[PDB]
Amino acid sequence: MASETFEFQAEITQLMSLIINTVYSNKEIFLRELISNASDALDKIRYKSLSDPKQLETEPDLFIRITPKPEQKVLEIRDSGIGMTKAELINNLGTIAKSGTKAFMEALSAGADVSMIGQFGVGFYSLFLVADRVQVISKSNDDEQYIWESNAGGSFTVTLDEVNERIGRGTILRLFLKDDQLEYLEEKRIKEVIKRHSEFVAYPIQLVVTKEVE
Amino acid sequence: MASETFEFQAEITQLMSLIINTVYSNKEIFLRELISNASDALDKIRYKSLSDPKQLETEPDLFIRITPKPEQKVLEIRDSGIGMTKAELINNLGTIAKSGTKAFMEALSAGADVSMIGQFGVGFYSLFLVADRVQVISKSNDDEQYIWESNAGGSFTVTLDEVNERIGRGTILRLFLKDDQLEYLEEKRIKEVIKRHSEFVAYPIQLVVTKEVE
Ligand SMILES: CN1CCC/C=C\CCCC(=O)Cc2c(Cl)c(O)cc(O)c2C1=O
Ligand SMILES: CN1CCC/C=C\CCCC(=O)Cc2c(Cl)c(O)cc(O)c2C1=O
Repeated sequence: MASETFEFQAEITQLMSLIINTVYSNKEIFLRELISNASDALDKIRYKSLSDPKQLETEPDLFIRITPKPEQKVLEIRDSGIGMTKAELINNLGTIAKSGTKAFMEALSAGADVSMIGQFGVGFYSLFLVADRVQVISKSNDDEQYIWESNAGGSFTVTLDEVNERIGRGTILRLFLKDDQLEYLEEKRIKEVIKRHSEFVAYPIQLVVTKEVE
Repeated sequence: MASETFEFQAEITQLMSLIINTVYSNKEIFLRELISNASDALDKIRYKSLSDPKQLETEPDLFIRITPKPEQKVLEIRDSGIGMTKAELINNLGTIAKSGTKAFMEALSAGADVSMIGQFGVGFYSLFLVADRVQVISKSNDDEQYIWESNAGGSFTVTLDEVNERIGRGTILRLFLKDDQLEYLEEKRIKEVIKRHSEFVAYPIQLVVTKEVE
């Protein structure tokens, strides 16, 4: 119920401000970045399960699932990967200095394509190209379900999850899309972006479509 | 977190035992019954909003939404209707003697078609034709989100909801389908049942389909 507030490491806030304000054209690369991250999480739970089979029992199916929520202007990207504990959301998503953050900003100033973000290990922050707010909902086998939330400012919140659907195991990236980026709520657009940049994915990519009967 | 246990009124337990054990053929009528109930809830919030417009602001869209969850063997029927308080789930779904329950059982003994269940005002209990367990998740503007749960036995539970997605307003009927009734997880089957028995519905009926990309 009670939210804990944490400060972002200085260089991460600069990077987030850069990306949320950019007039850069090829904004669709955010999906490639989030599918790769999702695929890495799925590799980690699969690799871990080789010597610990019981790790998969909290969520036996290994998948990536994309759910547009047009009514809320939300796009969700779920995976049944390793997930993150409260301590892993705090360290990995904001407080610890990520190797590559300042160097990616340096490559960007020199002329690099924002598309290179994933080679610097900070591809997660590409979501701010299309979203002005994000909730990272995660369930690790080692902890309770938690919500990490950011709006590209200097601080983020972490809250024990008592409001969202139960994840058996994994992470949900809940993107609150910008008014000009509502095209990523469309099935044809989503399918087009997936086929173009995520051809070699070892896990099924599912698209959740809502349709009116007759 | 803590579940409260309540006893069913004697005649409701008889009716539920009757329906969960029946070898009756036309089991698909359960959907017609749940769509009518959903449509009545939607009428009640719409009628109430005529003199109280602010009632619709917790969930402005009026819809019926069917979500098969094949992995869990679950079928969900959501509406953004009036919803029920903790006291309304306890009174309306089990403790208060429903007018028509014993008379429907009397009509059934005499030879009536189970399809008549809705004319006796107890159509909700037709869900036990296809499910051996049910969770009624409901959010009224007047109360918190609660979970009513039954497996056709003599008692039901009511629990404050800290585990499911937030309903803005309305009810979710979460059916845990029987091993022989997993056909109602299929889009073609669901669409066929809706077109045959629910032609005159004033609200959009949405079907949530999950599909693997490429
Ligand atoms: C991949 N992991 C585990 C964390 C692995 C360790 C360090 C990297 C931290 C950043 C992430 O990659 C977190 C994450 C994101 Cl952003 C995602 O979009 C989907 C996921 O499923 C995860 C995740 O739960
Ligand atoms: C219609 N109401 C309000 C309760 C109205 C008063 C008395 C009747 C009680 C039984 C119901 O009909 C409850 C209900 C069911 Cl079972 C349903 O499948 C969908 C709904 O949305 C509701 C609901 O929330």
